[PDB]
Amino acid sequence: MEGLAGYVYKAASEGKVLTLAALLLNRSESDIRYLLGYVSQQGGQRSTPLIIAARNGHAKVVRLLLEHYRVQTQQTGTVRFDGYVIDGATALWCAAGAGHFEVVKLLVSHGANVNHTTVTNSTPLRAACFDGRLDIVKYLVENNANISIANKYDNTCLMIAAYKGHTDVVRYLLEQRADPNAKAHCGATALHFAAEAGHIDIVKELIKWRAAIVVNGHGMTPLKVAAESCKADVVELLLSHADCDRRSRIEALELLGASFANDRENYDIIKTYHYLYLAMLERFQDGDNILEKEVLPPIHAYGNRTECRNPQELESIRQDRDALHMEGLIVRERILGADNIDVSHPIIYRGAVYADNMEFEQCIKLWLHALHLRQKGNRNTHKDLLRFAQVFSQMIHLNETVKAPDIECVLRCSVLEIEQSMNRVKNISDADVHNAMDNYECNLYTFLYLVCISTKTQCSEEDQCKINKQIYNLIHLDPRTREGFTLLHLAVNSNTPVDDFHTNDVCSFPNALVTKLLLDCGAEVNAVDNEGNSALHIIVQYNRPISDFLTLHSIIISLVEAGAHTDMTNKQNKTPLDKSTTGVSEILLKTQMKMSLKCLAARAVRANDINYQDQIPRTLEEFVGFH
Amino acid sequence: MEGLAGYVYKAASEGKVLTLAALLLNRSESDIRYLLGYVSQQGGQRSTPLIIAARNGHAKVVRLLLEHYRVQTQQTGTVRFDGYVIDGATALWCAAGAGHFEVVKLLVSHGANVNHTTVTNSTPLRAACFDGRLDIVKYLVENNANISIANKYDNTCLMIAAYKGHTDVVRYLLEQRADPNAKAHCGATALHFAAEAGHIDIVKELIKWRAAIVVNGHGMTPLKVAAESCKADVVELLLSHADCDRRSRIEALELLGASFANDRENYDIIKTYHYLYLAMLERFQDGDNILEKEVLPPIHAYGNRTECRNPQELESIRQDRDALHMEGLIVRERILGADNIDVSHPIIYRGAVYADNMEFEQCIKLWLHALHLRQKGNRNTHKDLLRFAQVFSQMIHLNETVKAPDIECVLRCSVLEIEQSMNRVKNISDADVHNAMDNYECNLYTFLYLVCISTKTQCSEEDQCKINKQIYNLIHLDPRTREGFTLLHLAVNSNTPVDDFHTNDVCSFPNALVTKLLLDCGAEVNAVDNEGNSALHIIVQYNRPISDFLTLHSIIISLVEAGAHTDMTNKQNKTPLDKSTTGVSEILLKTQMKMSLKCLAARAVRANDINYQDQIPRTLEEFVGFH
Amino acid sequence: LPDLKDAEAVQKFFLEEIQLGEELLAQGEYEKGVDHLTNAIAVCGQPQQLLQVLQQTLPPPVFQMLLTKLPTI
Amino acid sequence: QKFFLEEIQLGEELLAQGEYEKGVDHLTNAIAVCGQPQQLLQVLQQTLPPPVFQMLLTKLPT
Repeated sequence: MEGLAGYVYKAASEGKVLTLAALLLNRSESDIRYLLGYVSQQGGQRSTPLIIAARNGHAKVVRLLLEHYRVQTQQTGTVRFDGYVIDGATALWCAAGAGHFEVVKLLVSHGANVNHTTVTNSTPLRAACFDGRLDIVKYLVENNANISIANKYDNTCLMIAAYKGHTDVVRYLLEQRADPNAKAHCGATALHFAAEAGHIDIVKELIKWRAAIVVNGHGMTPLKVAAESCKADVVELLLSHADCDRRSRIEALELLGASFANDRENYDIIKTYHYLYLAMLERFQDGDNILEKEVLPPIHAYGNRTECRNPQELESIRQDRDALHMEGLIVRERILGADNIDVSHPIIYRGAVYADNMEFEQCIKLWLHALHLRQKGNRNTHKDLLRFAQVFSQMIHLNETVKAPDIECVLRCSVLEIEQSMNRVKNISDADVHNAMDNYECNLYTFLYLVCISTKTQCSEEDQCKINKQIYNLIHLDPRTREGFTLLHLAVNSNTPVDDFHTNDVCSFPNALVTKLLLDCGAEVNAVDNEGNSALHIIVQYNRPISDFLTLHSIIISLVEAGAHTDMTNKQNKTPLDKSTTGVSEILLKTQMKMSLKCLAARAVRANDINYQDQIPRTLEEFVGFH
Repeated sequence: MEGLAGYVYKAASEGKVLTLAALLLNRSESDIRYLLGYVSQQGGQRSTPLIIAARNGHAKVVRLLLEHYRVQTQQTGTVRFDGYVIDGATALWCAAGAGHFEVVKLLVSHGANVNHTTVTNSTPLRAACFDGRLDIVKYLVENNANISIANKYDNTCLMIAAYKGHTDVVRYLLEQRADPNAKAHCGATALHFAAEAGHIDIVKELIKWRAAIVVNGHGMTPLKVAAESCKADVVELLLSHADCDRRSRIEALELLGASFANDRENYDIIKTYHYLYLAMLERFQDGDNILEKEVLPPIHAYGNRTECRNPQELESIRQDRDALHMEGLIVRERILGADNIDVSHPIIYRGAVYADNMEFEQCIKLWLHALHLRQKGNRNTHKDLLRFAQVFSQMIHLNETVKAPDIECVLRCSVLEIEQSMNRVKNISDADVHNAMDNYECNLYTFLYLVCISTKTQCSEEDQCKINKQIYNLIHLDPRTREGFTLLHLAVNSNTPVDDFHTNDVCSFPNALVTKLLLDCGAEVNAVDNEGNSALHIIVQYNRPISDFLTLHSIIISLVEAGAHTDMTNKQNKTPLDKSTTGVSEILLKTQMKMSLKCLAARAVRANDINYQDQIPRTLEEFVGFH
Repeated sequence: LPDLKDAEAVQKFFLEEIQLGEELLAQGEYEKGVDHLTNAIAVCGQPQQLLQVLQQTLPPPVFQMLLTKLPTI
Repeated sequence: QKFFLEEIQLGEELLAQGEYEKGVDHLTNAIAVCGQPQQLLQVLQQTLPPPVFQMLLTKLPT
């Protein structure tokens, strides 16, 4: 009875309690259990009638389901607050997530479970803290709620509450003798999450109740994270607690000025100069025994400006905007370190400004330094790689040369990150295998864009040879797409996507020179995809033939002169000539076809079935399977 | 034992009289009567327990106390009434204020004075008329009283009966030969106040006893007062008197149409056009010897339109609702005069209406004219000045430029209003000395907000000099707050209140721009409050130094450059270098603290206990007095 | 009025009348809702459990006016 | 002390609660504590109606 069950579920979900009771006239208890087990993939997700009765917020519906009738609260559910489709989501968890005080009160009062565990092992208390209702948390905790249970990331409910601005929830939950020293395996000490969105009152509350400042696993103090997040007031409060430790507050002010220098959210450059002036004055306040900033090498991306040793230098660079940006980045590198994630994000933004003022020479170096840091940290760099493809495309479009070392280095890092992406694809079983595959697709597209850029420049000799070496290494990797294509297939294709930015100016696949470098670099020319097509079979499925006549000539003559059997005869029993779909393509293939005796013989014996299992050589069996 | 009297009242407020009997059981009769003479300062009243128990109306307390020990009921107390406090009050007056026939009828039977005057000289018959209980008024006239009892403003009991709608009180009062034309201090008459409320049965009751219309302190008729507010039904009833000529009925009914155009209670545009048309129809039905309204210039604030010259003009603008609001105000201003109290209030209401519709240009024009008309009348304009600060803050928060000539006009009003408030403070002895001080404080806060608005908004060369000229005039007057802060002290102290409306979003204190603008305008930086704190003293102590350090640095740089002495100690001999909340303020002051041998000499004078008295010139005495 | 249909209106018209009654009492025009409730009660033919169940899914003034509007003895 | 006061306060309170006879008996113990019968009896007549007081008047000497 799928229709009756759908009616019952619709009545429960839409709050139609009267029609639900109408559906409850003398029904069989077996069908009632069938209604209870009607998970029935509504909305593409796991849910029972009681789960949606807690979801929508109709107390009368919940009353009719289990105050008077029988239904269990423990079912496989789905929350999807932030994509969190979590199995085992009970009625209490969803109800506390939705903030229904009456429904939660009834559910606890009749005697349902109040400490339910899900796949992410998150109690309804943590969902209530995520929503931030004082009454729900009050009623749960006084009705025997355990606060010690945390997420699969060991994310304590106090940490989740402090991540938002629920100061009442935070203060009550610490009034329930919860310790703020609950260190997650991520590294959070329940106050970093407070110092994320500038929740100043929550930070004050933790400071009052023995905050016990603890460095995370990233090596950053809460004060350092507060400075990095560009929130000044929490920097004040963290600076005014427990251990002052003058070095710590000095580097905190340095970090705060540096973060204000090159962040998109706060760009008060005068405030950057003033905070750095405070840091310098504190460095030079006591007179004797003044601690001095250590010497760092002048990294060429930030220029040869070796920090700011003396306040005279800071006064000199007071009105120097780009020098201030470089000083901010250098202070970020020195204080925040060159290992964590938070050092990467500002750098690109500064280069982004240089990307908009057409001052490409600093932008390329700065962005390349950001990429090198990302690759050293083994982070996800596909977005930055696509950014470099875009900026090279814009550089070539605006009649500007692209330096060979820059494209060589970005090709090296692209190859290395493609290696890492392949490792993630073949190593991550099911948690993020699809995300890794999409990363692989995007990286392949970006690498081909960069190869197009490399071809379309006034390249040197030996650095272009290094480019060819790197591309040959990536071809020797033999990357494959989700559609089983090779890089040759994408290079000769027109269905390969092109990024919506300035890449459309030069990324005009199929491009002649990209294919030229691809096959002259050495590649598997007969890499038939899992769909059965070849590179020639890709190019005969091309609907814009005349507009690229010279490039199409080049790719056909190149494929014919290097492998690319012109009689591939794919698994769909279609010779590449018969898929030409254009008189030009079939004419060129026929003129480029060659007299092959035991290939017309192969065509003769293909449709006319002749046994080949060990009667012909097994290499000829591979030739037949190729046919 | 005044605490016993308070507990007697507390047991009297709940009506428990045997508890009061037990307390009086073991006590001297003369001693307990002294004890129940008056309660202590409880609830803003040190009144007699018998008075306040009768005010609460618990009659059983009154019976048991009076029958047992016949204490004098004239033992007055500091009784609160109608929010305010009116001492000199007797028990039956407070009983008649709340309304309790059985309390008074026994208290008069016990023995009292039927005409005991309060501090406002309010006899018990006045309170009986205020409540409106006819039985109480029947009992006071049973024992006889006076009807010409003078109030603080010489008010008649008919006037209070005209405030409410106790027609039985009105008819019984005039049945006892009471003149309804008993003029009050402000020309008020029972016809005027009946027209203020709108009881048509009362007005016809007055003329049934031959009441005659008369002018008021503003010189207007009761018909005009009915037209001053929006109570239409009273107008036709007084037009039914037929004593007044047709010229009076034109302006009266036009003002009725004018009043209905712009008022909070009534916004009936439909009847507004009717009344103007009926006024026009009677104006133009004369034919020969036709009369017409006079000419008035189109004040730019009142749009740019005249009132009416042709019937077709207002027949055409009947659909133009916004024009009719303007047409309503123009005829109201023209006839009521510029000196009326209520000629200004609808203009503020119409400006308030345009504020909700984000038509700030028309809102400023109307409010400024309402501000100017109120200023000519020498009224207390601290409220509408705050409204200008409120509406200017909303413009800045919504990213809209403020016409700086309007800033000049409101500042010129704000400057001149301070001069009027200063004279009022030195003139008022005890009548509203606290209210004038509160007006003085709120106006000084209002002036600062407008200055902050001027800094935030764009100002041209002519605008900036005009704004600075007004600040120049005020700072030469040297306003002095209740605690003794100057204008510079007020703009630095973060404890300076900001209005709870949108002024919190724009003008926040301390403000660097306000502090800089004040100093170079010509403010005195060496100002010292009554407590002794200098301008430098207030800024150095500061709660959130890291949070808005740009404001703190700019103020300190601006203040010291003005010429404040960095050693100018307060009455507690605490330096500006001292009283530092955070070491940031110590560093910022010290890095600008230029050292002089004179101030170190001055420091050595007080530190060494040198006898500076009667041994050094007076000019250097004050220099030592700084330290 | 179906007037004792065999099986179709016993289940379909009863559901329609009861749901019209529900939205009528939800919108505040609950007298027509109570009329629909009575019609659906008569149509279904087994109003025993509903006699309690529909008793506990409405405010008490609705119960009072319903028992006045229920002369089904 | 206050126990004599409480029977007086709760005795008249119970009259407001409807227990007039019980309120009389509750307050009766307070009257036996008091040593001034001539002054106290006349005071009780004004608080509550004398027909009710006459019933309370019988409880003291009995």
